[PDB]
Amino acid sequence: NYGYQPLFEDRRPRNIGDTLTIVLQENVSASKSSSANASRDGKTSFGFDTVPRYLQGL
Amino acid sequence: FGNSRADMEASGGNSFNGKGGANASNTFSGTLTVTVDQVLANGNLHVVGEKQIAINQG
Ligand SMILES: CCCCCCCCCCCCCCCC(=O)O[C@H](CCCCCCCCCCC)CC(=O)N[C@H]1[C@@H](OP(=O)(O)O)O[C@H](CO[C@@H]2O[C@H](CO)[C@@H](OP(=O)(O)O)[C@H](OC(=O)C[C@@H](CCCCCCCCCCC)OC(=O)CCCCCCCCCCCCC)[C@H]2NC(=O)C[C@@H](CCCCCCCCCCC)OC(=O)CCCCCCCCCCC)[C@@H](O)[C@@H]1OC(=O)C[C@H](O)CCCCCCCCCCC
Ligand SMILES: O=C(O)[C@H]1C[C@@H](O)[C@@H](O)[C@@H]([C@H](O)CO)O1
Repeated sequence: NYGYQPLFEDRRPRNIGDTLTIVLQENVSASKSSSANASRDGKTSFGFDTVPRYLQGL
Repeated sequence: FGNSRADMEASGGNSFNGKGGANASNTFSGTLTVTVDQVLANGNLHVVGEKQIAINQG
């Protein structure tokens, strides 16, 4: 090979045949949450158990 | 008062209790980058932005 080569550079790959080292160190994490609620409660009462003579009509 | 003509006994009660309440809370703890939509006369900026995330299954 007659190609020029720098002395002080970091010897990065530059041509087709050059080799490079890859450190994967891949780490991905995704999360998703959702919630919903709805509560309705009702309860009504009414009773005499004793009615006046004048109110017995109703 | 020879008989029970004057003998008297009576009781009466009336109790009422009413209650009411209501609550409403909301929280939001995100960060979203938006884009200006238009510049108003006073210099205020109308900003609109949207972000879509597909974690998985939705
Ligand atoms: C938002 C506000 C808007 C305004 C709303 C207006 C009022 C909106 C309307 C509210 C009133 C409900 C109407 C109920 C009757 C009715 O029409 O709808 C029925 C179906 C229900 C539909 C209702 C959906 C509304 C939908 C909701 C709408 C809400 C908006 C059909 C029906 O008719 N079913 C019917 C049938 O059943 P059956 O199907 O199986 O056959 O026959 C059987 C057997 O009949 C009985 O026989 C007895 C003997 O056996 C006999 O006694 P006897 O003496 O003879 O012995 C006895 O005679 C008697 O009472 C003898 C005598 C009693 C006097 C004692 C003193 C009481 C004073 C009491 C004083 C009341 C004080 C308010 O009378 C009366 O003078 C009644 C008083 C009149 C007051 C007038 C108000 C002046 C304003 C005074 C104002 C005061 C100012 C401070 C016979 N009674 C009857 O005939 C029935 C009827 C005869 C009518 C002739 C009298 C002149 C009416 C003249 C005009 C009336 C017009 C309305 O009386 C009533 O109650 C009428 C009540 C009217 C109150 C309106 C208030 C307006 C405020 C005005 C406000 C604007 C009944 O049991 C059955 O009726 C029953 O069960 C009813 C039960 O009892 C009573 C439960 C009440 C609980 C509250 C409701 C709770 C319901 C809640 C859930 C929905
Ligand atoms: O002096 C009267 O008027 C009384 C005395 C009581 O006995 C009273 O109860 C009544 C009675 O009903 C008569 O049968 O008579």
